[PDB]
Amino acid sequence: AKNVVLDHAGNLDDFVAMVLLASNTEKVRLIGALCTDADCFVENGFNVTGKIMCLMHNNMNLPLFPIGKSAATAVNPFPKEWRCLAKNMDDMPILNIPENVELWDKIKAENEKYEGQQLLADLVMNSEEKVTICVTGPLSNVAWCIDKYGEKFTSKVEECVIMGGAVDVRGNVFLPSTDGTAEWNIYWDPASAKTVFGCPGLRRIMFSLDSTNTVPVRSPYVQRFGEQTNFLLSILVGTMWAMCYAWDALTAAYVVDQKVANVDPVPIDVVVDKQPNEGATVRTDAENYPLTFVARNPEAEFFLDMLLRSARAC
Amino acid sequence: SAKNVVLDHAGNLDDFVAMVLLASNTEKVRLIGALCTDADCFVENGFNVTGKIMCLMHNNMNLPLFPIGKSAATAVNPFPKEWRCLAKNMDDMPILNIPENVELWDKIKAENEKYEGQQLLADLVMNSEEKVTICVTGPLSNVAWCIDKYGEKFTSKVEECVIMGGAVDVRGNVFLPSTDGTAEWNIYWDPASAKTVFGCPGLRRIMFSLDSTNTVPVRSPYVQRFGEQTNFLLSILVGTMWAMCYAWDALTAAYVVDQKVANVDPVPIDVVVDKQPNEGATVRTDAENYPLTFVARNPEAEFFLDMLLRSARAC
Ligand SMILES: Nc1nccc2c1ncn2[C@@H]1O[C@H](CO)[C@@H](O)[C@H]1O
Ligand SMILES: Nc1nccc2c1ncn2[C@@H]1O[C@H](CO)[C@@H](O)[C@H]1O
Ligand SMILES: [Ca+2]
Ligand SMILES: [Ca+2]
Ligand code: NI
Repeated sequence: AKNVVLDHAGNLDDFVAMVLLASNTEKVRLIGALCTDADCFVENGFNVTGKIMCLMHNNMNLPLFPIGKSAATAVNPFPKEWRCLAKNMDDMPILNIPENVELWDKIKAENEKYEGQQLLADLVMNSEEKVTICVTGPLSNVAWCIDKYGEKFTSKVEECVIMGGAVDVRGNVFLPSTDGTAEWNIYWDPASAKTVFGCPGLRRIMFSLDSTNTVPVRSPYVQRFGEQTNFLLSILVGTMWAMCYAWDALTAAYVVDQKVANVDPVPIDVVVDKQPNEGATVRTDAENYPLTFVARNPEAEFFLDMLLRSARAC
Repeated sequence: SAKNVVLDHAGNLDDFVAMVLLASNTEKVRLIGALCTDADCFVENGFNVTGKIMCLMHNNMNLPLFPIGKSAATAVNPFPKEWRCLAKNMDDMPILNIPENVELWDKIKAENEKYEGQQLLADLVMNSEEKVTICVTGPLSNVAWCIDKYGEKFTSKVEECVIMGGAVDVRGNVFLPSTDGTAEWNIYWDPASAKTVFGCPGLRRIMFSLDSTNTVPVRSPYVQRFGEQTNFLLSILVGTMWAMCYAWDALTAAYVVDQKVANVDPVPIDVVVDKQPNEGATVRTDAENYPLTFVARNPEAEFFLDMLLRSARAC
């Protein structure tokens, strides 16, 4: 098992990624998670992270891990539209089974004392072995760590598996002020993304929309979790995916098993200018620019099977 | 003991909570049928969710199967929506996709597919031995269609219509550039049908308008209490649906289950049908001898909340 820290934005797929990571203890040792008040009010995201962790901890061999609320603030907020859906998960019956909430309530205080970014920095730097950061939300936190600790931080990162950007496909940020070339996580904080993608000595695996677009949330598959209602994770996963792509889940799946996707190096830069394409992750020919390993043609079935099986961990 | 009920719904989250309330209370309600209207949510999804909930309950609490029909009703005022926080989603909810339940649904889906919902409402009501209570949680298009088509032959077989809709003394919830916000969505979706129903003499109507439904909001701590009943499919179902959310329709269904949910006051209700800012508003009319509608007032919130929590333990 390799150390993994989940740096997420608290949206539905962030939690599916969390489930994926957490449930695969053979491959992943989830030593921490941080939630950014991005796709949600860090509040609900933080709580759901904890409720999921506790549900898992009380039902399978998943060690408790610190959970930090990131202090990162958006450059460009996620649409209020979806965004705060963690609020809705916070209230799902599956995440409010008494023994689990009882645990969360007991360990909540210890977690409330963490500042997400510093926790990310500490978890990575103080780990004996290198840490794989699964970033399913904006890059504000990994960027903060780099800005603050440079190499002391990046050298301790096995690799940063990032869900974000759109390299050779359209983005998904369609607003009156944008040209749709940017992807949401990058668009949330382009500057931090620039820092991360341009950081040499930081191995980055990038699950841009190029790969995530090829593995959409399909009804028949989601209904298969109904075949596993005896498993809490299936009720959990099935329920989340049954709400308004497996972006983050795909990203986390890779962390569990890189067979999820081949990756090809691409020098990725980010447009941080308040321009229509703000947040666009673009190929750059600038010499010696750091390479990012963009996932390509993910193994949809492999991933879909992985998720279904992982959803049986408990 | 148990009275015949037909649920005429719109397939949103509370329509289903309403269905669970009706279906789960077999001592008081014999659910003999349901129809889904393509209002709030895509009727096919509402149809499937209704079937899946029905079969889940058939298999787990012996809920007798009943016909489910999709209404052909088309909106007068389309929900600018798409933001239907249910039906589609719900159809993929794992608790509703348990094989034995889905298998049963698949076995009876074809037959239900053949029903045109409005005609079904008419037949269920008219061919029933005892009177039928129609719990309408969606627009009134189907009750109106039956009234217009069969008149007295239909209404005389209705025990009463317990309707979720309208706003009498409070603001509505239809806030569009062209509206004044005094209309409530179920009525606004089809004002003429609503007018038809509210002005129909010899049709008893109980009306849960926003006046009463606003007093029972869906609160997180309450929704979270379903997490304490996860050994019950209905609590996973209800909790899950309310986790995505007022208890408009649930309240209305609750009243069908036990009228102590709310006292009702007779009000002559007309519906603004003209294309005015308040189109769809349910207003008191001074028309002489105009039919009375019994508007729910100050519902028993705790009674309702307890009822729903209890009902969600039916299985
Ligand atoms: N409906 C939606 N469209 C686009 C992005 C969305 C979304 N719901 C959540 N996101 C968030 O941003 C990232 C992908 O663009 C994912 O990490 C994701 O979780
Ligand atoms: N977000 C929302 N706003 C207004 C009405 C809504 C709604 N979601 C569902 N409705 C529906 O319409 C009626 C209350 O206006 C109820 O039947 C209800 O289920
Ligand atoms: Ca995310
Ligand atoms: Ca309704
Ligand atoms: Ni069909």
